[PDB]
Amino acid sequence: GHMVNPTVFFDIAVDGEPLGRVSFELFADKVPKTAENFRALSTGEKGFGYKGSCFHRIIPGFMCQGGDFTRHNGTGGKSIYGEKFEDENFILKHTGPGILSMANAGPNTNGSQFFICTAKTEWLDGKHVVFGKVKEGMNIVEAMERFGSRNGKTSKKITIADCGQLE
Ligand SMILES: CC(C)[C@H](NC(=O)OC(C)(C)C)C(=O)N[C@H]1Cc2cccc(c2)OCCCCOC(=O)[C@@H]2CCCN(N2)C1=O
Repeated sequence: GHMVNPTVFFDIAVDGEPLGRVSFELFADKVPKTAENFRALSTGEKGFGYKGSCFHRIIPGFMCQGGDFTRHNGTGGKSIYGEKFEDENFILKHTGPGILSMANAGPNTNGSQFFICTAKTEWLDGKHVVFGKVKEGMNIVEAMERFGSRNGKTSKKITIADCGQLE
């Protein structure tokens, strides 16, 4: 039947203590290649992905950034496509808190790093591929956000203790 946009979850921990679950709708109907990358990295089904990785940069009033599961500091990560991959489209815009979007290092350099907006970030439109949104647990993102700082360093260790697909 109809392709249903996937739902994936992160179970977040703070210095190893459970915080809560954030779930995301992935817009596979608009950005299928970008949605599939994040989906597969969330289930771990290729043998690598987000489980155990950290949020390395959190700026209150802006965004939480994660997905560097290879170097844990924003210099690493990889997609499921054996190389960085193209900006699929910029159809979806950075409209407010909860938007899930790809981090990158230039045109057509998407890997595994992503960010969750905690504010409207419209100046990123046409530069970062929006591919999902928080579905449930925006309150957990708001709780994470409090452990960031102006320069992005986190004051507690924010990890994805578990992750996977709900639907
Ligand atoms: C994904 C890694 C590989 C990549 N590395 C990188 O490009 O490395 C160099 C510079 C080539 C060596 C990176 O992290 N890309 C950054 C670029 C950026 C964009 C917009 C503003 C930026 C930086 O900085 C200003 C504000 C700092 C806080 O906002 C942030 O950190 C942003 C928040 C959105 C996601 N976001 N990070 C990125 O897509």
